[PDB]
Amino acid sequence: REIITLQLGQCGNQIGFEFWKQLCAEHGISPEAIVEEFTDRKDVFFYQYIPRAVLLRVIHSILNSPYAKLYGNNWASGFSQGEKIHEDIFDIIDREADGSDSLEGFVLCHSIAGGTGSGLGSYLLERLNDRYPKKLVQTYSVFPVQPYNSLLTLKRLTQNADCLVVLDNTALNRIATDRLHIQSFSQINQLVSTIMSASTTTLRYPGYMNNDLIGLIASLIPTPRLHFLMTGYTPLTTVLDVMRRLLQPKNVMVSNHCYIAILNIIQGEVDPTQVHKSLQRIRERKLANFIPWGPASIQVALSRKSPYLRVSGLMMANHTSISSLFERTCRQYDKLRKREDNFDEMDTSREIVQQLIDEYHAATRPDYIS
Amino acid sequence: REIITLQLGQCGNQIGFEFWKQLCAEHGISPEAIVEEFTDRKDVFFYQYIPRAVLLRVIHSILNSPYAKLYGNNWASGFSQGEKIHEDIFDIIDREADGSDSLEGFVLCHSIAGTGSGLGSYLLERLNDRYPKKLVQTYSVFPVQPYNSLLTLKRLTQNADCLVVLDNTALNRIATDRLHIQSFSQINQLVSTIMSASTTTLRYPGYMNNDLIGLIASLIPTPRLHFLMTGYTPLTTVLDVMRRLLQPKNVMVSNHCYIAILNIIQGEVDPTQVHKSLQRIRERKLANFIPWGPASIQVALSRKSPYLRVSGLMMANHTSISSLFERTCRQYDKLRKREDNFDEMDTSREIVQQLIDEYHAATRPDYIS
Ligand SMILES: Nc1nc2c(ncn2[C@@H]2O[C@H](COP(=O)(O)OP(=O)(O)O)[C@@H](O)[C@H]2O)c(=O)[nH]1
Ligand SMILES: Nc1nc2c(ncn2[C@@H]2O[C@H](COP(=O)(O)OP(=O)(O)O)[C@@H](O)[C@H]2O)c(=O)[nH]1
Repeated sequence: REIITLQLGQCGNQIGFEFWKQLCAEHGISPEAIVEEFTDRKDVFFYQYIPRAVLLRVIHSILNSPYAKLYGNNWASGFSQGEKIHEDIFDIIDREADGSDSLEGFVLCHSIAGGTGSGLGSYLLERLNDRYPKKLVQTYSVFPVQPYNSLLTLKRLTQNADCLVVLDNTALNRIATDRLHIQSFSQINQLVSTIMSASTTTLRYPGYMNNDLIGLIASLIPTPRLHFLMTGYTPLTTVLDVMRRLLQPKNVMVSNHCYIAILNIIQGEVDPTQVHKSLQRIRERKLANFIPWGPASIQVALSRKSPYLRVSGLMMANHTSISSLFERTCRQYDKLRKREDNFDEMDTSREIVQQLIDEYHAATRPDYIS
Repeated sequence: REIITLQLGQCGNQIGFEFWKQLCAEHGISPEAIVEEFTDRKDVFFYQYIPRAVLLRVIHSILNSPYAKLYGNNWASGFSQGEKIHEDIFDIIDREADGSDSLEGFVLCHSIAGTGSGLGSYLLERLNDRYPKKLVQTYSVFPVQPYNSLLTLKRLTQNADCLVVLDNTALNRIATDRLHIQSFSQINQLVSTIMSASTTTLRYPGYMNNDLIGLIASLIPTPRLHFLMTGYTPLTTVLDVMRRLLQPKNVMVSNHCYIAILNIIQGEVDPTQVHKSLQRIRERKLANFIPWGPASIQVALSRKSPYLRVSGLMMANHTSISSLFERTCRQYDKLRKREDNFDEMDTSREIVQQLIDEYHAATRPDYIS
């Protein structure tokens, strides 16, 4: 099962580039797309090496980079341009689709901060559900007239994208000043590319459990509505050190409340005899709170680092606190609704997200059923 | 068994002149008709070396080309003048026939869109009179134009024992999509790639398909459904090539099902994963065939010329070729309501309707009777 990526706007093409650098570094792949001398299945992302990239100004500098051999501002205008090149761009997708053995998903790297890609992102997801109804789509959207373009794409992402990994630049810059002391764009993305790289540690390296993209998502997302995730990455030393440093709100990449499911990926060679002990100490101290209705647990799996390149770890969670972020956005909309052909699509968009904000607040009650 | 080819009209000359150039280089033959020193069977098309061609103001363009030592617009004008030189051009074909050991076919290259239309209609009629046992394959090219086009189809549906369609419209797309031309001097380069790779099994002898009648009788089941379309992917295993040939993006054509498929693999691919891919194509069901008769897919390998990497060509007998006719049939009636007997056009009109009905009847589970 092969995976293919799409990068839109200025943001998606930037972080996706460094995502291609860091991933190409994990394997023994020279910048010139040639294997050097110097186990790891490199066929899911690379096709004989050629990466399955689809890039939609900065592209000129991208080819000017040493990795050349590796291949308006409104929302409606971003949606219009996507319609003007409907068939022209789509041929690239189809020829890459069936030319591949068995497509599994569609990784989408894009921003919703008022860019032409933000609309461009809204269009592709509509058609991706039109043509291929049996193909999962994952999107690593990133959060910041900015209220407008933000709340609109949320209307499409809640019914087309079967998964989503949110990344807000606000909580990122807090990490930038504190533990890197920058006071730039190419500076914060250094850590962002790290999150995505380790996010697919269980895919590029074979393991027992979770050997496919449906193996990770099916456990966390309980319903096609509550389909929002957050990430964590602690190394910036035993197992009880990792999981305890992950649950802190100082590390989460997000600006009652409880968890639904957690996933912790350990990449080190740590002694696996103590992984159950760390699970006991986290329970007894009661450092995290779960749902009361159904039995919700925390899962951990192991894998191995790139031998070419120390204990790392990733935390993936579905927290109902993500509802607060939306409330920050939609509140700005009502304020911009009273201050400034039909303006009816903006109505149903505001309408459908307010159903989602109702769906989260209802999950925290012991009687969420019915 | 030798195959004497014919070239009519500006189209037939240009494709044939560039067909020979593709063949002369694929063998160790200098344009001076002299073998270069630098196994491949070359007697079918060449006579010990001279090509067996009978051409018919572009001729001067060939006589000035470095290959000089190798040899109106009405359909009625083509059929009329062809009758005035009945004895002239048949003197050449006859003297070229008996000089050959045992004649096998007449590969005729002409475009149905000026004089090549009316003259070719005359030849395909006259050949069946004198030569009743000679196959007549034609590499016809699809584009008053609706008139001259369909009139040739009257003859091409009862005389030509085979026909390979190559429409300029679908070619122009591939010229624009993957070549970005915007020219005749470029699209013919693709045509010459299709014509040369079509007879790769005759010039390179293998297990089977050592004669033209071996490639014909396999695909064409009945004397009427004798229209074939082509597919050429290289513009890597056998599964990579087989999957690309069945995509509608590669076919040179602008319910529906196949009748017979022949795959030509000109690579050095080991002959062990040939059955595995065919096994896989059946599983994923990338193509469907006729329900009435047993239809199977055939694959053939060959060897690339060392004097000149995996390629692939597919000979297809698809029912969707009936669509190209309807476009001609449609525009005819429009010109029939817009303006010594004018009966030949109506008689030709009837027989084309019999053909299209036969195609749409071929996709029925009761095509028999
Ligand atoms: N997280 C992150 N966001 C970025 C980066 N570069 C640009 N952005 C976001 O992209 C937005 C600008 O979009 P822009 O490039 O003008 O859209 P385009 O011109 O249509 O591609 C800003 O609001 C930024 O928040 C980056 O390196 N990291
Ligand atoms: N594919 C292809 N078709 C051609 C080329 N040259 C001419 N044709 C076709 O031939 C037709 C014109 O035929 P024409 O030369 O007038 O015939 P003539 O009256 O006997 O000279 C046009 O409709 C074209 O479609 C060529 O180089 N390639």
